[PDB]
Amino acid sequence: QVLEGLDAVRKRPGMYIGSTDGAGLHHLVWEIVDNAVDEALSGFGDRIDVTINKDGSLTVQDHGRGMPTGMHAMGIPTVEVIFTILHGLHGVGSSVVNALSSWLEVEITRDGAVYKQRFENGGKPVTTLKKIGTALKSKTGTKVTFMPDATIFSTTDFKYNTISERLNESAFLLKNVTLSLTDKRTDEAIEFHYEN
Ligand SMILES: CCNC(=O)c1cc2c(-n3ccc(C(F)(F)F)n3)c(-c3cncc(C(=O)O)c3)cnc2[nH]1
Repeated sequence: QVLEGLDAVRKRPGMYIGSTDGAGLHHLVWEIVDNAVDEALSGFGDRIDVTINKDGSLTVQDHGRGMPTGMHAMGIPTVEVIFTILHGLHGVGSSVVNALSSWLEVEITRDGAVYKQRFENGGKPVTTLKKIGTALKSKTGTKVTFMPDATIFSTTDFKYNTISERLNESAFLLKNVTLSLTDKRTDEAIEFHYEN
């Protein structure tokens, strides 16, 4: 298996996300949401919150275990490896989203600590995974916020109705997990939850 850096994604986006139109833009949302959904399917976290921010960025927050906060090789955080190397690694498409974003932030909460790493300009880390604060030991989760790269996509406008429909469908497949969407541009909001 040949590993590659994020440049490879930026030079052939359609190979990873299908296109660079609205469909491809929204593929970025699906990749991050799917990470949260996979974690919930494994039994960790009962709500997944999606927010379309006023600045055009998008946030997905889960309440799962939190990504591992330890080191890979050479003092490089596991989180950094997941977000900057691909074949995406270990079952997530986070690296593809990072590659196609002008910036991305990942915040992890677990073990009484809050950690954050920031990437810019197609996934170049501008910080390490830094402890930024504390939380109760019972608090766990992962939050990812990204700004899609306007130099790549023909549209960077997230569509509320498109996201709403997909999250509704995901809530129906998952069961017993609340999927929420909030649009800070318009104040629109909706939640989905299907019991079984
Ligand atoms: C908001 C979007 N959520 C994520 O992208 C997300 C990834 C993720 C995750 N990860 C997905 C891949 C990875 C890993 F490769 F970094 F381990 N973590 C794990 C996780 C997975 N496997 C083990 C543990 C653990 O605590 O032992 C944790 C837990 N929550 C997650 N949310």
